Amino acid sequence: AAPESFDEVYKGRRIQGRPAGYEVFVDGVQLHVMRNADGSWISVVSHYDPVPTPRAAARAAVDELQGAPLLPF
Amino acid sequence: TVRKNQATLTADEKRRFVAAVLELKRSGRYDEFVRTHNEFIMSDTDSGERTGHRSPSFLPWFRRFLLDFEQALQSVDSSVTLPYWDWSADRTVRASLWAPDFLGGTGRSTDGRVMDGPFAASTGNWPINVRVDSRTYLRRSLGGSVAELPTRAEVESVLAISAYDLPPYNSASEGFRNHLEGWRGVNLHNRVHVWVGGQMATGVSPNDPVFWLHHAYVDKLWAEWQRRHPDSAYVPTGGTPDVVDLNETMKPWNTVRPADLLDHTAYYTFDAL
Ligand SMILES: [Cu+2]
Ligand SMILES: [Cu+2]
Ligand SMILES: [Cu+2]
Repeated sequence: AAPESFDEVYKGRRIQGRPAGYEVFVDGVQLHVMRNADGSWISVVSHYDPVPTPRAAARAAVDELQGAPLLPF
Repeated sequence: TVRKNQATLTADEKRRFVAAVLELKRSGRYDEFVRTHNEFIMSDTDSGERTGHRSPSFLPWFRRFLLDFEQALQSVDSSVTLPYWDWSADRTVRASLWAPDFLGGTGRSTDGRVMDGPFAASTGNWPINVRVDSRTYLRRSLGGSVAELPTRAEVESVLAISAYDLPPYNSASEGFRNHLEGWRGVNLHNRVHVWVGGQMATGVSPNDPVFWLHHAYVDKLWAEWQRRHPDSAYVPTGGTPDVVDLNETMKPWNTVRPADLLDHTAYYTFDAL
């Protein structure tokens, strides 16, 4: 049962998520994200820090990046 | 081969360790360790095949991965062994670990850049190549994203857990392995990654040499657990889908089983256990 899609500008960057099992993008670059058994999420740039939702993981990625471009995977 | 607490290293031991790591970097061998870890990390999932993380084989997998790394170090300087970081004792940014003669300190607050030590970008000796965040310099924010490293008492409670691991053998498990890994409970291994910050909080965490000292201590804790619970053993023991059973071989080596890694003393000892 996948989360809803989202689209916003967060700290000046466009973050998008959508069911695929779910995809997240940071300014059009896809960010690997993963769901844990308990429903929490992580991303490759915050892989040991579960957050409740894919939007939270995208926001955590923008926080991590401090403005830098994301590289594709 | 004796793995020593980093805090007890002599100046010469620190110098040779650093130099060996820097040669693995220069020669291109280091980054392939980074890449291997990132692949497992992106591939291991709670609902499917899982080998290197979030599963019972987290501990034998890292033991073999560290052995691989240690043998590469020794191929450069045969006197070098992997030290371990007891983060339950050396838990401030003033620990000698983070001195400029060893790993260097925390990143500056503007961009997280580490500015001192042998792995600072400014040395020209530590390019971050394997990455997702496009920046190419070592970054850290010690104690930035989480206020404290685990305490001795918290480690002790985890070490007290008698069952090695438990169905469903993933991040949702009760049991020692998952508590040590950190996905449930007061959180040991995962929280240390978050505390260091920078690349250590990401899938390309071996970019930071502290990665190996962290996992060497995680590995020591498994050894201590085994001595506390001699009647307890790796599980599962056969036929489990998606999970590496005791006598099943593990990727990426394919030629070694958890069973071959239970007894660390076949490869090394600790200064103290
Ligand atoms: Cu990891
Ligand atoms: Cu994937
Ligand atoms: Cu780790």
